[PDB]
Amino acid sequence: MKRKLLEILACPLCKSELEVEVVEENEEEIISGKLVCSSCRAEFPIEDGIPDLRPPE
Amino acid sequence: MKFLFYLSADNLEIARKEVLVLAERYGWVEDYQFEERLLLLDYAGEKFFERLAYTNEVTKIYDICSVSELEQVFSEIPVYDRLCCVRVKGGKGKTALERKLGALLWKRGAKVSVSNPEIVYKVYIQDDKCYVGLLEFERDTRQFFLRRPDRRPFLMPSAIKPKLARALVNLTGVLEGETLLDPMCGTGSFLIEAGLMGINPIGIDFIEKIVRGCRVNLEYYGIEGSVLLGDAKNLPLRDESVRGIATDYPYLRSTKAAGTLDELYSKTSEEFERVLKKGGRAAIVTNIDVESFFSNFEIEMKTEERVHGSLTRRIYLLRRH
Ligand SMILES: Nc1ncnc2c1ncn2[C@@H]1O[C@H](C[C@@H](N)CC[C@H](N)C(=O)O)[C@@H](O)[C@H]1O
Ligand SMILES: [Zn+2]
Repeated sequence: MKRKLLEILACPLCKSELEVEVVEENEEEIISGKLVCSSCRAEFPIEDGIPDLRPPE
Repeated sequence: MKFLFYLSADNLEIARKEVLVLAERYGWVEDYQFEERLLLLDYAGEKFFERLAYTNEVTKIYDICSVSELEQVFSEIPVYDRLCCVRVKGGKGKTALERKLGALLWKRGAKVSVSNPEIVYKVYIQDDKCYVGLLEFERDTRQFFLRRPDRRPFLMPSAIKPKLARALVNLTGVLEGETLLDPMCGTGSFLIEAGLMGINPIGIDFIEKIVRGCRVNLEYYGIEGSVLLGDAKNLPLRDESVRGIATDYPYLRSTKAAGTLDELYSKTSEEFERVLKKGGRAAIVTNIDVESFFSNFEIEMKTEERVHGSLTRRIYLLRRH
């Protein structure tokens, strides 16, 4: 998951700004980590450079 | 400046709108006229012809005349020192006419070569009207065939073909460095076409195996884009963050499942309007009439394409207003 993507990425629920909690990174993308909302405080995982931003339905 | 666009017969509505959308984004249109597979544009600005999917040829027009005035225009039209040839489209005795017109050019010092010409003189004959000019662009038909969906490393049936996928990205009017979103991206047909034209592609899909395979398809074509796991009903994106949306919706397989896509159409309609920039466009493919879900949008184009006899595709161009 590219870092420049955080500039247009928002929470799928409340559409608020997301924060990245990097576990594993690369020169061009984020490999492992979490995505946390600044309003909902909803969590979204990043595995093999893929963020799972699907609603918790 | 006058340009003739010789359009593909596939869908003239898409073919015409594709030219007009890119022309309004790249430059300024004084006027235009349609005549079957011919589109005449009085245009100034940047050339966008290499992007076109439903245009076969682009010619810069020198003159418009009748068949009897043809020899006189070939006595006036500028001559060059590079190798040239004449190519006639329309009517009968085409090869004889090309040889005759080539001889008129030679009379004024032209170097005619059929094998290796650098310059191509174009004559389009339609209902005793001759459009004379110089070939500006000719689309390489082999390029879409070489990108056939069955040739990608991650294959899924019912993928949108490269030609239609490129036309739809173009209909959004998205430019190089701008963002095109496909929120139900599948194997990445729309993402591939956008990336090949220099647009920044963003794909979304709700099945993990599919987003992984899509990412491999982008790698395969050498495209720089982002593929995320998400739902098109709840876009994980900021307001006014994307310039264009191009997507193929799930199709109804049975009339017994009528109303099951109502929520998907309602949620995406609101989500697309939120996420699109002002005056932004969504080019969408459905197999049902969705006018009622997109009343919040201006419908710039609606066309139909019967594919199987069981399947009739509806193609819309929606504009945020
Ligand atoms: N709500 C949704 N959000 C994200 N991806 C979706 C959603 N619904 C379907 N998809 C994906 O969309 C892809 C298929 C669609 N583009 C439609 C293809 C074709 N018209 C059909 O009827 O199957 C698949 O890869 C699905 O996983
Ligand atoms: Zn949130």
